[PDB]
Amino acid sequence: RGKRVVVLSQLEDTLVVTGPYKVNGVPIRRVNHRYVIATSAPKIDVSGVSVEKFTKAYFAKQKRSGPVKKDEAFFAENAPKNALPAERIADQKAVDAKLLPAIKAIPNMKEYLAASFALSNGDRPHLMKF
Amino acid sequence: ALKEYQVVGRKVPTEHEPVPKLFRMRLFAPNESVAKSRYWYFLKMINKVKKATGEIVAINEISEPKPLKAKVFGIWIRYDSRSGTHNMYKEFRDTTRVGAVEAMYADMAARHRARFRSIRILKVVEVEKKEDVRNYVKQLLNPHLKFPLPHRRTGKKVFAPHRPSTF
Amino acid sequence: AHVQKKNPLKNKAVLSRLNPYAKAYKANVKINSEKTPKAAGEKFLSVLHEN
Amino acid sequence: VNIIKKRTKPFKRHQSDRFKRVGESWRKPRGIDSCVRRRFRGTISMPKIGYGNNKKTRYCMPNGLKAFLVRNVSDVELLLMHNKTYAAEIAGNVSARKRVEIVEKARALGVKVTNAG
Amino acid sequence: AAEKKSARQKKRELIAKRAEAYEAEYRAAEREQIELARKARAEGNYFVPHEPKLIFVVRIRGINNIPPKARKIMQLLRLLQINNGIFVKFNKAIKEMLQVVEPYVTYGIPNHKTVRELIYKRGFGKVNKQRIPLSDNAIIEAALGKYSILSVEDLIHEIYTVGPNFKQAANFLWPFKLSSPLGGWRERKFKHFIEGGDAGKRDEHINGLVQKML
Amino acid sequence: AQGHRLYVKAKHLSFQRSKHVIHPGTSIVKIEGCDSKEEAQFYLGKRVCYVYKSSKAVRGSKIRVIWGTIARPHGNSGAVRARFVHNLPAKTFGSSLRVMLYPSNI
Amino acid sequence: SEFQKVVVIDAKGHLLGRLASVVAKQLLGGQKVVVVRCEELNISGHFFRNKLKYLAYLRKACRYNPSRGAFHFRAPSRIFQKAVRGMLPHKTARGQAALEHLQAVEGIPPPFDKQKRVVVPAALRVLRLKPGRKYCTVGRLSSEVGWKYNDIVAKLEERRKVKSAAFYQAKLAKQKKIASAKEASPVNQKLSQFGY
RNA sequence: UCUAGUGGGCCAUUUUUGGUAAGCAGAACUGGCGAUGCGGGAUGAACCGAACGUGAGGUUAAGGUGCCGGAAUGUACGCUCAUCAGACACCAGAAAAGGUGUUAGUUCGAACUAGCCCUGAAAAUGGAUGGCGCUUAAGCGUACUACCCAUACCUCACCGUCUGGGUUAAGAAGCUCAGACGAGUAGGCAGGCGUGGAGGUUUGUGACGAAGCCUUGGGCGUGAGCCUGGGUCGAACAGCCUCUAGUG
RNA sequence: GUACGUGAAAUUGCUGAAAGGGAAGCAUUGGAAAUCAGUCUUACGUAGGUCAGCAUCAGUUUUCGGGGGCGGAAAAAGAAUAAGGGAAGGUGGCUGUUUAUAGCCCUUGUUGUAAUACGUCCACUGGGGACUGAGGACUGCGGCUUGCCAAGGAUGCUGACAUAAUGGU
Repeated sequence: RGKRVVVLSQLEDTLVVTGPYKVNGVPIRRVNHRYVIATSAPKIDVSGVSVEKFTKAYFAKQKRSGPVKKDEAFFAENAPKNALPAERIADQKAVDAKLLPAIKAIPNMKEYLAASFALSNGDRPHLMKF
Repeated sequence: ALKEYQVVGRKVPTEHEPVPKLFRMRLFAPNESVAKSRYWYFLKMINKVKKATGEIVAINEISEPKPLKAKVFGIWIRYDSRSGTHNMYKEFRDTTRVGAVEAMYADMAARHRARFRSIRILKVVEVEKKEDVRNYVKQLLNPHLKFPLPHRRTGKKVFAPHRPSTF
Repeated sequence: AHVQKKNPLKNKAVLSRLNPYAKAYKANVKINSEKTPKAAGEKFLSVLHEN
Repeated sequence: VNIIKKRTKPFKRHQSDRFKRVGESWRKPRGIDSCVRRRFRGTISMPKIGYGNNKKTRYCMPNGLKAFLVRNVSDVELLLMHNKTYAAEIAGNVSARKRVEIVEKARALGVKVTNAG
Repeated sequence: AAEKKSARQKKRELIAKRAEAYEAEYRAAEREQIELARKARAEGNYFVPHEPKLIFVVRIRGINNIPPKARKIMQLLRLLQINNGIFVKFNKAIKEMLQVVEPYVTYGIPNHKTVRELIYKRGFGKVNKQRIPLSDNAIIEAALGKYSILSVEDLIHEIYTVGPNFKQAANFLWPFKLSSPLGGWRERKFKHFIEGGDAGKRDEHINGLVQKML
Repeated sequence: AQGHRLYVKAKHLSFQRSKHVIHPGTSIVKIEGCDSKEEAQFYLGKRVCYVYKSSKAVRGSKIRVIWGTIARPHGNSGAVRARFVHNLPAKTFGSSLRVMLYPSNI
Repeated sequence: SEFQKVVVIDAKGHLLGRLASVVAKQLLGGQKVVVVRCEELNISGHFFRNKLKYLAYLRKACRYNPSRGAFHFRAPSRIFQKAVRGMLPHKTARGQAALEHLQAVEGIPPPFDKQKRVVVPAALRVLRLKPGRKYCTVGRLSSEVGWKYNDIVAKLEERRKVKSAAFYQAKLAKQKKIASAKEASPVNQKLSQFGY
């Protein structure tokens, strides 16, 4: 929450989105369109990045179909160190390579994506535009 | 929000009156229904016509020909009070006959506690000559008119941080 | 039969069911459109602007 | 269809809280000046037929079954074809020997027992 | 199989063409009144428009403290409940009925939109003394088909134009059960419409009120 | 420490009520900076919550939350009507609520 | 518009009832309110009329144990709290909690003379009375009905005002320097397209 | 056709009689209260609005939106300053006549004429526009918007009642579909719950604990009630169909 | 244990818990604390507990926005531009006068099939929020192109927790 991210593609219901992992450390995730405030910031070129492989099956979790779960070893499992496929890491690095040059070219946007949105005293979101 | 209506009507023809006379009235009313009611009210007191034995032959809504021009209106009225023995002439300066009547109704209710039912408008005339003009209306007609802005109390904005300038 | 009442004004399928004419009805048609022949008699205007 | 209760609190008799001779069991107020009978605002409500529950979910336990009282094994076998409609409820006067026998009878039938433990 | 669909396909178009004819009649009548008024203005004479034959009455008062005569008349009008609406064929007999119950009801001249949306959104038929909604043309045909009223549009035409079978059409229509007006009434509801209230005759102003209740 | 607060501060004023009869099912909420019903239209459908603190640890948490949604504006001064999954306790009159920015449409 | 944790209100130039109505509503809203300079409050109407009103209030007392009857507080801050109390549901637990959230004081005591003091334009006399209308001051009304600390409140007030004036000159000297250094930075005119 | 209760009424609108007058006595017409909750008039049997099955949403009535109190310290134009102002119908009370008070009018400066204010106006526990308070109002007169909310209206779910339509493939005493409707004292009728005893019945329960009793356990029913876990206890008791009564 | 079967209530003492500023009791709604059942775990990719989020719809409703038809004095105005008339609350000029070194008022023509406002209508359309999901194979009335469909009442895609989490006392 509060992170600034770059929309890659619009999935069936949500948006496949990632703030460049080398900028703010937000990996490629689906985010429901009702939980985002779209900004009026200058657009980032996402035409050169492949978005066909980001599907519901790609982001799908492993099927469980049983009530047994939870363990300290279970939490020691998953994690970025384990679980996280090398292909997922490669895809994150590839989209980073295709996205960074645009935010490097347009000024102040790299660090804008690094920052975190927050409300301050006297701020009224209905009057404010993003 | 009153409106000026030209109401023309006549009683229905009979064997005694094959060709009845058409009578027209200019009267101010919020809508056409009240305008027809007041027309029958005035025609009933004068000239032996019910609503039943008469009919409204024409209804028209009159707008101000010059609504952007300041004018002086002299209004003669019949005022009915607790004593009810009164005629008045008042003058109101504004851009339309409808507004002058509205300002008359507010002023008459404020100063004499007279209601819409109690007041009947004898005639509304535009006074064109300055000499023909009420002292207050004349001294508004002063060519060199100038005066300071009167007090006007200037979202919720409670708990102001600074004392107001009010000047 | 008819377990739920559907408003034809809001349900275009129910409106299609009841009225097989809403398909071709053509609400907006330009009628007055050739000279706009202003029709007000001089005697009418004088009585209107009388008193 | 899940079970919905129009009302969950009991209809307690008026003034049963103040007098011990007056019990909680609901009695209709016949008094000429009774505030509760006249339905003054703030007084206790009275039982009405509008409070009745859905005919499909009436007499149903939260699990959807109806607790059918059971006193012997033959009473259990009456629920042979209605093990998804009724649940066996062993009576309080049944001894421990038949209580065990009814429990194994009901578990064989697949009939749930409300007071098995 | 296809014999039924073909025969009803024919029947449905008969409904369509009559609906087209009715709409053309509405447009022609509206144009004729406009042109006749324009001719009167141009020539300086006065054209008295046709007085309304159709009246819509809404019961604005509740069911308490009513004299027996007014209570009888409103029962004859089928205005049993507050905010109940009925279509009335206006004549001398009806005029003096509405005169008596004027403190308790309001009425005026309905327009085409008012009649159309009343019958579409609040349209219920009296089928075997039961309030059956008008969700199919079979319901209207099964009751008013002896008078060649086969469709909702036929019923609307009969009501709006006061046809020869207006009594049967009006009695077929259940008394409209209107909601409370969105936006409210005037400040005082039980004065006459002339003196700032909302009771009594209000002429064309019944249409805005009905659209508040629809 | 001013890098947070993705919500808007609001206060629970009272239940929805007549002069003498209260309706605890729906509440009256004053959102700060919301001064008219036109402004309340933006906050319609937002997710409002009451956050309070308890001694007992439910799932290892000292903080427990009652959620709700802004339903409609109330009056002319920007107050809104709010419906909660659990009716807010009457002791919260004057307490604070968090109005998130989601479900967002801006 | 926005609620602060504690709001300090300067009661100078304010009307008793209008300010009490605003304060009572804020207290019920869960906001902590401090009202200073209650002796500078105003009551619309000339002094003798308001003097008669308070003297009529003074008469209210039990025939048995006047020590049970209404207690008539002669201090301007206690007159203000009386108005707020009558505008609150103080017999109710909610109303009591609101009352302890109000601190009304004469003058500006040291916990509050170093804090910002807001005003309520809905209750300011200059905005709320027609010019030429007579009004009275609560402090004078208090002093001639029994309040006996009008002089000491005044004398302490000029000392506070003298110290406040010294503080202002020191702050204004700082603001003069920061303002002069403001336009020296070229960025001040660079960010002119942003409205700052 | 048979029968119950009733045969003390009361209030209001309007008309009206007796009366010095009366919260007085007497009638006429209607509406009410009695027998009736709810919204409102602070409070009240008849005033205003609206008449009531259990609920959800929406919208209104009367009345209100400074704070208590849900809702504009809204809009427009004036009037009023009151040395104990005024503030909403019923209603909880004041008149003639004046007042260098003031604001507007009428007719020949003079008189009148009106609206508000003051005077006339005057009691006994301390206290009442409901209170706080309110003065370009939060007072009064008029106009116009927005808003608040009743058990009323609208849509919907459910309960019951009544009514109508089906059902020889469905304890037909059953199943199914639809619509309208729902206040109630005195009183009438109907279907149910509970108690003691009798006939039949259930391969009925019981000293491995019947009946009874206690219970911050659970469950069912709109309800009368019913079942159950645990504790105590020690000899009998129950379901169903009918019979009966010293039956709540 | 004879003050003797069972041993109720009133009422009483002890213990634990809780509450309390001139009564108490009650009703409604939720909090807190204690207490507790159901459900689940399975059964056969399939279906399945509790609670949420979103999408696509249906019913009901509220709140904003755009486009168009039509009506009136076929708005009144006004702007721009040609005649004539009058003047001031008299401008330049010289208290008095008639557009000049400011202008205004009235009438007519024109631009014009002017625009807007208001009224009314669209079986024209774009949003946002709220409540509800009754029914349970098939039939019916319709639209589309036989399949499809928003058309005789909610399904789809998921996640968290499987918990005192929901729910009850």
